Amino acid sequence: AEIGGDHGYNATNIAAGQTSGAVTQIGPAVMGMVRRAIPN
Amino acid sequence: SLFAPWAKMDERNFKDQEKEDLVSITAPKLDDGAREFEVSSNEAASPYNAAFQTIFGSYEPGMKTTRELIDTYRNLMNNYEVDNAVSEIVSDAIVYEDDTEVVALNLDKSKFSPKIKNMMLDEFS
Repeated sequence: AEIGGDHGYNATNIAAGQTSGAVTQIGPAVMGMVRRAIPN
Repeated sequence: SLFAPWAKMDERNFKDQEKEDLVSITAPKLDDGAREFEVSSNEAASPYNAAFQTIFGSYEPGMKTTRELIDTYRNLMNNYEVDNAVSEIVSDAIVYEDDTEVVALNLDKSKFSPKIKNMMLDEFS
């Protein structure tokens, strides 16, 4: 009755792909990035 | 947006290249041409940082290369026995005579139809 368990909403752990279940992840699927823009 | 109607085709052309399989090329597709500007795609993560450095990096020389050369070329041409070279070349290159031909389109290869040839010739004129 293996589960993937879950994360604690603790970014520290999430960032490492760490869950409470049978498996862990590689990391949290990076979604790209946002840089602040330059003014006119 | 003054040339937006032109841009419509240019955007298409660019996209046709994006949709093309001319990939896995280490070499630039640059034979003889324009100043090279390089950015990532990456959902436009930083084209603007590169653009500003490129713009001001270009501002530094201030196109002095082109600027000095054109001014130089003119200053050269402005001299005696220099214009003669230029003018003779131009004269030999572009020839006019009494009621004669000038550069002209010559459709001597297979064409879709004579009608198109006529259309092209009218456009050339």
